[PDB]
Amino acid sequence: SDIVQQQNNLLRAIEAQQHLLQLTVWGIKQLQARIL
Amino acid sequence: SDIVQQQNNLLRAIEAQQHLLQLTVWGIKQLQARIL
Amino acid sequence: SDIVQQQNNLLRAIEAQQHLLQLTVWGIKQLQARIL
Amino acid sequence: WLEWDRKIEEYTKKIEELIKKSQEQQEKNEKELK
Amino acid sequence: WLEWDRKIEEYTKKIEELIKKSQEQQEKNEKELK
Amino acid sequence: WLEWDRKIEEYTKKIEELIKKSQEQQEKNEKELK
Repeated sequence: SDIVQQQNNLLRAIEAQQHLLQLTVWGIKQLQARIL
Repeated sequence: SDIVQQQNNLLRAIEAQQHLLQLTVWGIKQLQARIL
Repeated sequence: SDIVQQQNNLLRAIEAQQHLLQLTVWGIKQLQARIL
Repeated sequence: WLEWDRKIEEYTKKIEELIKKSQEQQEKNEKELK
Repeated sequence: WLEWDRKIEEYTKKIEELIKKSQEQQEKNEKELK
Repeated sequence: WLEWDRKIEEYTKKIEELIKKSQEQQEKNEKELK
């Protein structure tokens, strides 16, 4: 039960990382378009 | 087996995220080299 | 215990990925301030 | 950059699919310990 | 970009909390084994 | 940027090691249960 709990915690962390990744991807794309 | 299956899911998500992270590092370095 | 051990590695991977991600944020902010 | 753009799309779809898998598997696993 | 900056901060805060939660569970789980 | 480069490399190597360890653990666990 504690192990399944850890999996929930890790999945949530991964989901928040993916929101972060989408933001950094957006930002790089904005800058690339401007200078290339 | 179900917990081990979820471990595989989480690990694969982490691996896919690493590829994305590496791509963002490449993009930043390209933009940096380009301007300065 | 083997599931607990691997979950420690997954958490450590997520933590190190978050550090990487924060570094990319710094890179993007440097470039953004310059280019925009 | 052309290759970069393709890889970004590829891994973005991959992670979205894996997160969905993981969400479903998590539901199942939690219903099982209940 | 102003909105981008705020969202970066939001999700950075959220992940730091989730990581702390996970570290705490990990400590608990590793204690039970002993 | 020099120190940025150093830290990128540090964290990348650490992550790659952790992923490799985890993949080995994953394969072994699945085989055991099969």
